[PDB]
Amino acid sequence: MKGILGVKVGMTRIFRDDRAVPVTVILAGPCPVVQRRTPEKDGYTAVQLGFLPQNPKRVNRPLKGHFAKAGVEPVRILREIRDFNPEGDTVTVEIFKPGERVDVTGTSKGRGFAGVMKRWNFAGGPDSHGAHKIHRHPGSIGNRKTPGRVYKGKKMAGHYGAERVTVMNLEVVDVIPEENLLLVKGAVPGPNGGLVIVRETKKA
Amino acid sequence: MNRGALIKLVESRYVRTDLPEFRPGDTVRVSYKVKEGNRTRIQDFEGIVIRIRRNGFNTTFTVRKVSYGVGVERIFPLHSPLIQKIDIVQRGRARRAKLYFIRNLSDREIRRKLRADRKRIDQDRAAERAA
Amino acid sequence: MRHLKSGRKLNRHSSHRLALYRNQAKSLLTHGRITTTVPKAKELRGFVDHLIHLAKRGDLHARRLVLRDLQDVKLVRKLFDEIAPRYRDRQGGYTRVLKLAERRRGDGAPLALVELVE
Amino acid sequence: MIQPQTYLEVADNTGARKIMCIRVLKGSNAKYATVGDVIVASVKEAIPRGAVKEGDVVKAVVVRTKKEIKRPDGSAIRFDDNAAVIINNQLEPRGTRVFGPVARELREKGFMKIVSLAPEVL
Amino acid sequence: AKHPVPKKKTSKARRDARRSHHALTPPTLVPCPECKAMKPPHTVCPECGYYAGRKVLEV
RNA sequence: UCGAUGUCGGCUCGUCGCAUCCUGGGGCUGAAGAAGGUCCCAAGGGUUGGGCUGUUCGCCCAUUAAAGCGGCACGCGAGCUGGGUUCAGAACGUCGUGAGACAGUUCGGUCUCUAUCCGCCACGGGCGCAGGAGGCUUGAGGGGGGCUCUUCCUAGUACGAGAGGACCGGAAGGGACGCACCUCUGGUUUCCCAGCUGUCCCUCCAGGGGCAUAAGCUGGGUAGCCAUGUGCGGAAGGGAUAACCGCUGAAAGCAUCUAAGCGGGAAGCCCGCCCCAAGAUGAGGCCUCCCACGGCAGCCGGUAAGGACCCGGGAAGACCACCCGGUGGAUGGGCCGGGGGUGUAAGCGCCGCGAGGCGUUGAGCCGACCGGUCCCAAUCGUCCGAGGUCU
RNA sequence: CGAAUGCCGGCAUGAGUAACGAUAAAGAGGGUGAGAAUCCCUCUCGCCGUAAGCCCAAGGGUUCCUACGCAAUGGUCGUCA
RNA sequence: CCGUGAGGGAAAGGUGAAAAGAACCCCGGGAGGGGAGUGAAAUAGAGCCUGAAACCGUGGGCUUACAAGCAGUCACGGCCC
Ligand SMILES: [Mg+2]
Ligand SMILES: [Mg+2]
Ligand SMILES: [Mg+2]
Ligand SMILES: [Mg+2]
Ligand SMILES: [Mg+2]
Ligand SMILES: [Mg+2]
Ligand SMILES: [Mg+2]
Ligand SMILES: [Mg+2]
Ligand SMILES: [Mg+2]
Ligand SMILES: [Mg+2]
Ligand SMILES: [Mg+2]
Ligand SMILES: [Mg+2]
Ligand SMILES: [Mg+2]
Ligand SMILES: [Mg+2]
Ligand SMILES: [Mg+2]
Ligand SMILES: [Mg+2]
Ligand SMILES: [Mg+2]
Ligand SMILES: [Mg+2]
Ligand SMILES: [Mg+2]
Ligand SMILES: [Mg+2]
Ligand SMILES: [Mg+2]
Ligand SMILES: [Mg+2]
Ligand SMILES: [Mg+2]
Ligand SMILES: [Mg+2]
Ligand SMILES: [Mg+2]
Ligand SMILES: [Mg+2]
Ligand SMILES: [Mg+2]
Ligand SMILES: [Mg+2]
Ligand SMILES: [Mg+2]
Ligand SMILES: [Mg+2]
Ligand SMILES: [Mg+2]
Ligand SMILES: [Mg+2]
Ligand SMILES: [Mg+2]
Ligand SMILES: [Mg+2]
Ligand SMILES: [Mg+2]
Ligand SMILES: [Mg+2]
Ligand SMILES: [Mg+2]
Ligand SMILES: [Mg+2]
Ligand SMILES: [Mg+2]
Ligand SMILES: [Mg+2]
Ligand SMILES: [Mg+2]
Ligand SMILES: [Mg+2]
Ligand SMILES: [Mg+2]
Ligand SMILES: [Mg+2]
Ligand SMILES: [Mg+2]
Ligand SMILES: [Mg+2]
Ligand SMILES: [Mg+2]
Ligand SMILES: [Mg+2]
Ligand SMILES: [Mg+2]
Ligand SMILES: [Mg+2]
Ligand SMILES: [Mg+2]
Ligand SMILES: [Mg+2]
Ligand SMILES: [Mg+2]
Ligand SMILES: [Mg+2]
Ligand SMILES: [Mg+2]
Ligand SMILES: [Mg+2]
Ligand SMILES: [Mg+2]
Ligand SMILES: [Mg+2]
Ligand SMILES: [Mg+2]
Ligand SMILES: [Mg+2]
Ligand SMILES: [Mg+2]
Ligand SMILES: [Mg+2]
Ligand SMILES: [Mg+2]
Ligand SMILES: [Mg+2]
Ligand SMILES: [Mg+2]
Ligand SMILES: [Mg+2]
Ligand SMILES: [Mg+2]
Ligand SMILES: [Mg+2]
Ligand SMILES: [Mg+2]
Ligand SMILES: [Mg+2]
Ligand SMILES: [Mg+2]
Ligand SMILES: [Mg+2]
Ligand SMILES: [Mg+2]
Ligand SMILES: [Mg+2]
Ligand SMILES: [Mg+2]
Ligand SMILES: [Mg+2]
Ligand SMILES: [Mg+2]
Ligand SMILES: [Mg+2]
Ligand SMILES: [Mg+2]
Ligand SMILES: [Mg+2]
Ligand SMILES: [Mg+2]
Ligand SMILES: [Mg+2]
Ligand SMILES: [Mg+2]
Ligand SMILES: [Mg+2]
Ligand SMILES: [Mg+2]
Ligand SMILES: [Mg+2]
Ligand SMILES: [Mg+2]
Ligand SMILES: [Mg+2]
Ligand SMILES: [Mg+2]
Ligand SMILES: [Mg+2]
Ligand SMILES: [Mg+2]
Ligand SMILES: [Mg+2]
Ligand SMILES: [Mg+2]
Ligand SMILES: [Mg+2]
Ligand SMILES: [Mg+2]
Ligand SMILES: [Mg+2]
Ligand SMILES: [Mg+2]
Ligand SMILES: [Mg+2]
Ligand SMILES: [Mg+2]
Ligand SMILES: [Mg+2]
Ligand SMILES: [Mg+2]
Ligand SMILES: [Mg+2]
Ligand SMILES: [Mg+2]
Ligand SMILES: [Mg+2]
Ligand SMILES: [Mg+2]
Ligand SMILES: [Mg+2]
Ligand SMILES: [Mg+2]
Ligand SMILES: [Mg+2]
Ligand SMILES: [Mg+2]
Ligand SMILES: [Mg+2]
Ligand SMILES: [Mg+2]
Ligand SMILES: [Mg+2]
Ligand SMILES: [Mg+2]
Ligand SMILES: [Mg+2]
Ligand SMILES: [Mg+2]
Ligand SMILES: [Mg+2]
Ligand SMILES: [Mg+2]
Ligand SMILES: [Mg+2]
Ligand SMILES: [Mg+2]
Ligand SMILES: [Mg+2]
Ligand SMILES: [Mg+2]
Ligand SMILES: [Mg+2]
Ligand SMILES: [Mg+2]
Ligand SMILES: [Mg+2]
Ligand SMILES: [Mg+2]
Ligand SMILES: [Mg+2]
Ligand SMILES: [Mg+2]
Ligand SMILES: [Mg+2]
Ligand SMILES: [Mg+2]
Ligand SMILES: [Mg+2]
Ligand SMILES: [Mg+2]
Ligand SMILES: [Mg+2]
Ligand SMILES: [Mg+2]
Ligand SMILES: [Mg+2]
Ligand SMILES: [Mg+2]
Ligand SMILES: [Mg+2]
Ligand SMILES: [Mg+2]
Ligand SMILES: [Mg+2]
Ligand SMILES: [Mg+2]
Ligand SMILES: [Mg+2]
Ligand SMILES: [Mg+2]
Ligand SMILES: [Mg+2]
Ligand SMILES: [Mg+2]
Ligand SMILES: [Mg+2]
Ligand SMILES: [Mg+2]
Ligand SMILES: [Mg+2]
Ligand SMILES: [Mg+2]
Ligand SMILES: [Mg+2]
Ligand SMILES: [Mg+2]
Ligand SMILES: [Mg+2]
Ligand SMILES: [Mg+2]
Ligand SMILES: [Mg+2]
Ligand SMILES: [Mg+2]
Ligand SMILES: [Mg+2]
Ligand SMILES: [Mg+2]
Ligand SMILES: [Mg+2]
Ligand SMILES: [Mg+2]
Ligand SMILES: [Mg+2]
Ligand SMILES: [Mg+2]
Ligand SMILES: [Mg+2]
Ligand SMILES: [Mg+2]
Ligand SMILES: [Mg+2]
Ligand SMILES: [Mg+2]
Ligand SMILES: [Mg+2]
Ligand SMILES: [Mg+2]
Ligand SMILES: [Mg+2]
Ligand SMILES: [Mg+2]
Ligand SMILES: [Mg+2]
Ligand SMILES: [Mg+2]
Ligand SMILES: [Mg+2]
Ligand SMILES: [Mg+2]
Ligand SMILES: [Mg+2]
Ligand SMILES: [Mg+2]
Ligand SMILES: [Mg+2]
Ligand SMILES: [Mg+2]
Ligand SMILES: [Mg+2]
Ligand SMILES: [Mg+2]
Ligand SMILES: [Mg+2]
Ligand SMILES: [Mg+2]
Ligand SMILES: [Mg+2]
Ligand SMILES: [Mg+2]
Ligand SMILES: [Mg+2]
Ligand SMILES: [Mg+2]
Ligand SMILES: [Mg+2]
Ligand SMILES: [Zn+2]
Repeated sequence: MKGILGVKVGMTRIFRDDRAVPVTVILAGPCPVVQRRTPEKDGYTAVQLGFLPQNPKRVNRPLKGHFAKAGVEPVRILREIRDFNPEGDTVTVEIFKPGERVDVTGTSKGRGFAGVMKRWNFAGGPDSHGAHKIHRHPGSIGNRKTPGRVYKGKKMAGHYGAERVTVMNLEVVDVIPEENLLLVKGAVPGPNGGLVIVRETKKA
Repeated sequence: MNRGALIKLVESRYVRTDLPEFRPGDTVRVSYKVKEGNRTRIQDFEGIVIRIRRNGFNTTFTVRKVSYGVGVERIFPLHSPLIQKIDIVQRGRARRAKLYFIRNLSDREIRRKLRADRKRIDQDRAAERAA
Repeated sequence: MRHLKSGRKLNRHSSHRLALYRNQAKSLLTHGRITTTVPKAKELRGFVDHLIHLAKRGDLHARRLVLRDLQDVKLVRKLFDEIAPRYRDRQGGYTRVLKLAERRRGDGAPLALVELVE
Repeated sequence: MIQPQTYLEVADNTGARKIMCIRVLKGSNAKYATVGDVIVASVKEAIPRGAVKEGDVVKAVVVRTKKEIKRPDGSAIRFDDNAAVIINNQLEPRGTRVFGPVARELREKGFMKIVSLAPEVL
Repeated sequence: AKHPVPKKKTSKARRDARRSHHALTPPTLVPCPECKAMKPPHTVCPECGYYAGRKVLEV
């Protein structure tokens, strides 16, 4: 279940066989294994990867310490790749060949406290024929006296975006080892320069 | 890091430097590759470039022609591998970036608004005289 | 949703804000130091510094630009003659914004001062 | 992007001139019909003594939209008119000719003859 | 709208409880290195017009 | 319930029932095949757009896998509407000597900014999880999602006189819905550029500013936020089952799917997939860090590891919270190069009586986008914060 | 007296909540003063101009001027009225 | 004060025997208070006899952050007097 931590640079498109392929580029490598989870010691299999070197002045003792036991230089970010055990001390996009498939994770853009026509695609009310201050309102949230209550999981206006989103089965279009760049066809969540995980796909 | 460069680096392998320079108001002929049955032919298409949207690699220019009684516009990725070539055929002197108004003008009225661009013409003829 | 937008609104429409920055430029390029609000200042740095920096080029054209926002000529003449010169070797930053500890009584507005740089 | 109410110019020698789309024949609830797709529409303005006539309910494929249509090569295409060619339930054009260009997508989707009778394919 | 209005008076406890967040967080003060008079960080000392070690104001 | 429980239809938003309209799995069939009919299992998902009418309903047009019926005060007016109806006006038909009446028809007719409590959508503060901290995690348990059509191959084969035309298996392309993204297509883009009219002004010309909207009009318009645009998803697979189909098999020498026992078998139940989540007080686990401080399971005081306040800010955001940075520094603002937009500035010179045109010139101006540079400001600091109870 | 949507008065809740009366608009400097976004002066910006400017008449009745004041009225503040 | 008018129609008492009604000093612009002083008494200080209740606040003792409820009653237990 290979995977790699990385940041989102941006997305353009390229040409491949007289065809335009939208791509999003990711600065995946290079991630050093700073710890290996185990079933006996921790009770489960994974690999804690590091990504983005960090200025030691901003790194504190317990962190500095943990980076020691792994003989690992400091770093900015720490995420795990469950059920994954690389044979070596360092992970790189080389683990991905072109034409493969991956599931991508990113902290989606944040739309703030967004409305109901925006978070839940409602249709609100008409813009005429007598609409009285409801042009973007939801409607009715319940029945009457039975049940005489509102449902849980109900759809209402609220914070929307800036939440973890995992996109799946994307296409490895190309990998640029020279720079640790993974090209994946499709849309990847989150803003540019945001963090993303690139885990092997679970689809078939 | 720099996000721009990397992006520019991925594009760097698909950028063209053989296509000629041109402007809205110019008349252009774009030898374009086309697939059909079952081979591939090069279909020319000649019209006033009414719109060069720019973004380095993502620059795309809009060419407009009037084909048999119907007005057709079409979009071309300036760095597409389909374009065999591009021949200039006239330097029009549009006094504007986008020519959205010649969609409603007559073939005549369009001629008054885009009388030739003498300058970018001799300038052309200025070259072309290699050794 | 305000993703990647620079330049506040200061509760003022398209022009009252333009007149504000200007009317703060005039009243700054005149006295060296005024005492406004922390925000009004912050957004007045960039507006001015562009003005002076054109004063540094001093060419005919610039004067006519800067003079749109400032109108007054004597002031502008004070800009290209006196101020602008003491800034030629300086690369940007012609203004300094500092905040005052004591807070306005009427509305507790946070005070800060904007001054021309040495 | 053709939907009900959308008048369409006609590019053949049926006698009809303009038709109001009333249904896209492309699924249970498709929203719009584009180049190469088939629709059912009314005859809202034809010529005298022609094959069709103001009122008939007919089938016809859309050949030319005013909304550009994208392509796998990045390119696009947009015509100044929305046009269709009246056809029969076997996709054959009930006309003997066609007028103006047509979109190279039509061939893809089984309308060989029209593509042949069209003066310029794009 | 139909003029919403409370069905019951709010108990003392129920209001005084809702006010467990009305505590004023006292102002952040620090000493001025040249007059030692307390004042907020990041402001031009109102007691001696000093800031960044240099003079800036009359007081 | 008349010191008021507002009553039809629609819009919006759902959710449940299953006597199932569709998709799925079966038995019988006057089931050859394809396509139908009739009962049984199944409520996961779906169940279009229109014309008439206030209408529910019904009829009709075009479609479809199908265009299901019903409950939630004939769901839903402190959520909207207000066509019907059901105050006062007016009129028609009818009844009444009349005043007036009928619900029969007809045109018109005030629908009330502020949510205390439960409830719901999101977000914090406090505390607690026996030492105190900084990070990374298990996932009990919840939520989300679950749809379907078409065409080619099998094959014009099995079947059938013929028209028509399969099961099983294998590919390809769509529709509606959903999550996210902004390369392309397409919108906005409040002062990024330019053009233009009338008026007042600076400075007479020239060049400019104000106002004409809360941009004066117009033509263009980066970033950002967007969809019509783009990528992706429904699954595969494993397990247990429903209606049905059996293996072996007594009772009951035959027979029987069951009484002992073992199989096959649904879009449905369980897991798998996406998201949340240890307040999971059953408060879990792992890595690193700190320590065994003074005075008298408690108190007071000073530190450690750490954090908080303060500040510069951010596609994070109502405040708060979260994320980055604070001179050991590229966080914001300015300056510089690039991108980008507008599309050839002012000034001078030449042609023209003149409005103008030409060259200097893709020139000048120039917000947000990708980077560099300590010029400007995040100066200087303060306050909390362990001594780890008992068997 | 414990109730009459009772009568007079006092004090609570909703609550530090809506709102603070036209979206024509504000910015800096100097002075004053115990105290200033709110008063005076100065410059810049905006706003009415068949008026939001100038007269007369009804009506109001000392609100006009000046000096000294800010508890109360001013929907904030007030050294202003 | 309400109403054009006939007409309607309030609320509002108390220091002390005697002002002997708080000079003077102190913080403050003032209001207000802190000592001094008067008085038998000053939470009789003029916003004054007595000063209840709602209502508001400060300090203290017990108690509360896995609980559920007409809030109370019975039993027990822990802490405080
Ligand atoms: Mg990237
Ligand atoms: Mg992440
Ligand atoms: Mg946001
Ligand atoms: Mg959404
Ligand atoms: Mg929407
Ligand atoms: Mg709608
Ligand atoms: Mg409507
Ligand atoms: Mg709408
Ligand atoms: Mg209304
Ligand atoms: Mg409205
Ligand atoms: Mg609603
Ligand atoms: Mg209701
Ligand atoms: Mg109930
Ligand atoms: Mg959030
Ligand atoms: Mg490639
Ligand atoms: Mg980029
Ligand atoms: Mg590089
Ligand atoms: Mg032409
Ligand atoms: Mg080629
Ligand atoms: Mg907005
Ligand atoms: Mg920014
Ligand atoms: Mg901003
Ligand atoms: Mg601005
Ligand atoms: Mg701001
Ligand atoms: Mg304005
Ligand atoms: Mg304006
Ligand atoms: Mg700038
Ligand atoms: Mg402050
Ligand atoms: Mg035609
Ligand atoms: Mg007819
Ligand atoms: Mg051809
Ligand atoms: Mg209402
Ligand atoms: Mg209303
Ligand atoms: Mg109530
Ligand atoms: Mg109480
Ligand atoms: Mg209390
Ligand atoms: Mg409360
Ligand atoms: Mg002093
Ligand atoms: Mg009742
Ligand atoms: Mg009743
Ligand atoms: Mg009621
Ligand atoms: Mg009642
Ligand atoms: Mg049944
Ligand atoms: Mg079925
Ligand atoms: Mg079936
Ligand atoms: Mg039969
Ligand atoms: Mg048969
Ligand atoms: Mg059959
Ligand atoms: Mg059957
Ligand atoms: Mg169902
Ligand atoms: Mg259903
Ligand atoms: Mg219908
Ligand atoms: Mg209609
Ligand atoms: Mg009916
Ligand atoms: Mg009938
Ligand atoms: Mg059919
Ligand atoms: Mg069927
Ligand atoms: Mg009923
Ligand atoms: Mg009924
Ligand atoms: Mg009802
Ligand atoms: Mg209702
Ligand atoms: Mg209503
Ligand atoms: Mg209703
Ligand atoms: Mg009505
Ligand atoms: Mg009616
Ligand atoms: Mg009726
Ligand atoms: Mg009625
Ligand atoms: Mg009547
Ligand atoms: Mg009559
Ligand atoms: Mg009659
Ligand atoms: Mg009658
Ligand atoms: Mg009678
Ligand atoms: Mg009668
Ligand atoms: Mg009657
Ligand atoms: Mg009647
Ligand atoms: Mg009317
Ligand atoms: Mg009526
Ligand atoms: Mg209304
Ligand atoms: Mg009311
Ligand atoms: Mg509430
Ligand atoms: Mg309740
Ligand atoms: Mg919490
Ligand atoms: Mg907390
Ligand atoms: Mg952290
Ligand atoms: Mg565990
Ligand atoms: Mg639970
Ligand atoms: Mg679970
Ligand atoms: Mg065959
Ligand atoms: Mg045979
Ligand atoms: Mg199949
Ligand atoms: Mg599909
Ligand atoms: Mg972009
Ligand atoms: Mg775009
Ligand atoms: Mg675009
Ligand atoms: Mg400007
Ligand atoms: Mg003058
Ligand atoms: Mg003049
Ligand atoms: Mg002029
Ligand atoms: Mg003016
Ligand atoms: Mg004006
Ligand atoms: Mg307005
Ligand atoms: Mg303007
Ligand atoms: Mg446009
Ligand atoms: Mg843009
Ligand atoms: Mg769409
Ligand atoms: Mg799909
Ligand atoms: Mg048998
Ligand atoms: Mg047997
Ligand atoms: Mg058995
Ligand atoms: Mg089995
Ligand atoms: Mg079994
Ligand atoms: Mg079997
Ligand atoms: Mg099984
Ligand atoms: Mg399926
Ligand atoms: Mg998580
Ligand atoms: Mg925990
Ligand atoms: Mg439990
Ligand atoms: Mg723990
Ligand atoms: Mg902020
Ligand atoms: Mg920090
Ligand atoms: Mg520091
Ligand atoms: Mg920086
Ligand atoms: Mg910078
Ligand atoms: Mg720049
Ligand atoms: Mg550039
Ligand atoms: Mg450019
Ligand atoms: Mg020129
Ligand atoms: Mg020039
Ligand atoms: Mg001359
Ligand atoms: Mg010439
Ligand atoms: Mg530039
Ligand atoms: Mg450096
Ligand atoms: Mg520095
Ligand atoms: Mg100790
Ligand atoms: Mg009684
Ligand atoms: Mg009442
Ligand atoms: Mg009452
Ligand atoms: Mg009541
Ligand atoms: Mg009373
Ligand atoms: Mg508040
Ligand atoms: Mg509230
Ligand atoms: Mg509120
Ligand atoms: Mg408010
Ligand atoms: Mg205006
Ligand atoms: Mg304002
Ligand atoms: Mg001032
Ligand atoms: Mg002053
Ligand atoms: Mg003031
Ligand atoms: Mg004051
Ligand atoms: Mg004001
Ligand atoms: Mg006039
Ligand atoms: Mg008089
Ligand atoms: Mg009066
Ligand atoms: Mg007077
Ligand atoms: Mg006063
Ligand atoms: Mg006062
Ligand atoms: Mg006052
Ligand atoms: Mg007052
Ligand atoms: Mg006042
Ligand atoms: Mg008032
Ligand atoms: Mg005074
Ligand atoms: Mg005075
Ligand atoms: Mg009266
Ligand atoms: Mg009177
Ligand atoms: Mg009376
Ligand atoms: Mg009296
Ligand atoms: Mg007495
Ligand atoms: Mg005194
Ligand atoms: Mg004093
Ligand atoms: Mg004093
Ligand atoms: Mg006194
Ligand atoms: Mg006293
Ligand atoms: Mg005494
Ligand atoms: Mg005695
Ligand atoms: Mg006594
Ligand atoms: Mg007493
Ligand atoms: Mg007493
Ligand atoms: Mg007495
Ligand atoms: Mg008393
Ligand atoms: Mg008292
Ligand atoms: Mg207490
Ligand atoms: Mg429990
Ligand atoms: Mg407890
Ligand atoms: Mg007991
Ligand atoms: Zn100081």
